[PDB]
Amino acid sequence: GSHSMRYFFTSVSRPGRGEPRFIAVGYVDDTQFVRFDSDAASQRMEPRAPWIEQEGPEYWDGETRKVKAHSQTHRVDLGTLRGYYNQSEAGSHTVQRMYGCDVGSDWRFLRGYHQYAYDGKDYIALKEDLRSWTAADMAAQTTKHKWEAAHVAEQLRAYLEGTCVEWLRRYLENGKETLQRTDAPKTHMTHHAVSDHEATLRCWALSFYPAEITLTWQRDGEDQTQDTELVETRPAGDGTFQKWVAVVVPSGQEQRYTCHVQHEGLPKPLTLRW
Amino acid sequence: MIQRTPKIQVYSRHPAENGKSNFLNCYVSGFHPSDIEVDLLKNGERIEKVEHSDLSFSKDWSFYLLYYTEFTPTEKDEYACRVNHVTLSQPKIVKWDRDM
Amino acid sequence: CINGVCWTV
Repeated sequence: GSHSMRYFFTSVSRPGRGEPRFIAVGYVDDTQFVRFDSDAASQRMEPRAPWIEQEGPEYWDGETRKVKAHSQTHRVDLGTLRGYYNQSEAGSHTVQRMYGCDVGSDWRFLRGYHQYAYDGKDYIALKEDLRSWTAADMAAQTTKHKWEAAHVAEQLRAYLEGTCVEWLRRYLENGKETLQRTDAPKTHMTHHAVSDHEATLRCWALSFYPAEITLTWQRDGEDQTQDTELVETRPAGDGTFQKWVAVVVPSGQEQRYTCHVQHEGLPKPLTLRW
Repeated sequence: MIQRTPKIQVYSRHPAENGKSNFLNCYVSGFHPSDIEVDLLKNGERIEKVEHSDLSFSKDWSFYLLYYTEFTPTEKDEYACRVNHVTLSQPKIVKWDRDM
Repeated sequence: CINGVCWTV
């Protein structure tokens, strides 16, 4: 199956004293593997998965140097953006940046991403070709001109098609015991009566990895979306994921309804019945 | 300033069984800005030893966090999550329902 | 492995 490496960066300004709160996290697929938190004592990029602890002190020195540089870029950006948008020094503002690479089942480059938001709104993003920019407004268009003149897209494309995919492959190999293992959903159904004529069936998927999954209901073999509720996939906290989908049915007609589960860890989709 | 209110789910890490050590989770997602207050409650009272994940965000820029604490379920104890955010005029309480 | 430059807006 496909894989990805992504880095997420958030800076939140602190009006009145000092630099922004900066938090960086890195993921391989749905697995967090590194973090940096400016409020933490170490001031180092820190490991969050056992397989990254294989990397030597040179790796940690490098990631720490680079992530501190990212924090300084965001500090400057918060000031620049306050100027572009004619905002006061009174309020807290947020910058978010995400970038990374997707590879296919053959671990070859599929797509790269580099996008930026100010106060939760799209600001500027690299297009799919990795050669030009989508700027949402005139402030971002000023950034686009600056980044065009400085050949930023070229630098990012080299990183995304090169370093990003090379280190993703390295991590996939080093962390193979977990990163290349799929955990199929563990499924069951629960039943509740709300009244003498209405029941709820809830189809559960637990303990799965990666997070991507599809859960659907059928009635007499036909897709059923009405009277259903599908919750957001949620982290268990042990590295796996959970999800459920429910349907409301006439009491006594439970037999008509079937839940269908698709996941990379299941060779064939699975069916459950009450 | 965009403001997005948090979605909330409260649940256990592992299948809940009385007398068996576990973790109680409160997952908050879909929110902006990032400042948020999350407490886990036992019988209405704030639990002191609560940890949380590193702040991250979805494709649409909204933030998510997992708050969690070690607990051993019993028949009688009631658990809940209490969340406040700039988008909420009063704190929102979501009860843990193990029979879901 | 993170990018070695971070570009200001």
